[PDB]
Amino acid sequence: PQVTLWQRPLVTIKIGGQLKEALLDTGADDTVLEEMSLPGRWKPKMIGGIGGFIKVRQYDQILIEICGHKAIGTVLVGPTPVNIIGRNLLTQIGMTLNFPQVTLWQRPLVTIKIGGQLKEALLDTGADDTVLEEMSLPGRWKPKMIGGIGGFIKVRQYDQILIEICGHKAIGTVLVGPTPVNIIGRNLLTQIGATLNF
Amino acid sequence: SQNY
Repeated sequence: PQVTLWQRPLVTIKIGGQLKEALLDTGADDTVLEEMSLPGRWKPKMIGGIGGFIKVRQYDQILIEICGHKAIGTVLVGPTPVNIIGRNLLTQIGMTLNFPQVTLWQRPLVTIKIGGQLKEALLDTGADDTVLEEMSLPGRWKPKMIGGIGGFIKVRQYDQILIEICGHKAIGTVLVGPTPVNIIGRNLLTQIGATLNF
Repeated sequence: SQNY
């Protein structure tokens, strides 16, 4: 199945005998699920993201069914605002990003040009918006807060910003702030015709 | 908000 990114790429997953909805997240190295009941032992762990860090319980060798496709791997359970399926599992179900096909064994990084500057960014299907690390940008902006795994961060919102992503031009909103990594969200991914295929 |  092929999926466009005009909407959040949600899928049905079965794990620990329970059915849930989760977000296919190319920007996530791992899989993190909201609090739930899982059998066996786990290991304390801290993961980072926008907003900061959160403590999670690490379950290894867990069987998970993502839209019918079976996979076994590590699942983190903690105070995440959204269930997300990270690359550790996306690779198991043959997930690829197309916009130029890209597998997910490595972070899907791209070169972008914005504000006359060159940078590297992460193609993030789990992000609604595009968020870049502090940088010099022309024009006016408006205060705005966005949430993430570790909480929220204050960012500067710039509209109608021209950005080139691996040669492809797009114009849209770009948020600049305390993000741990530059991420290209769905607002821009749709413009470069990005699709998820598995 | 949000972005993951």
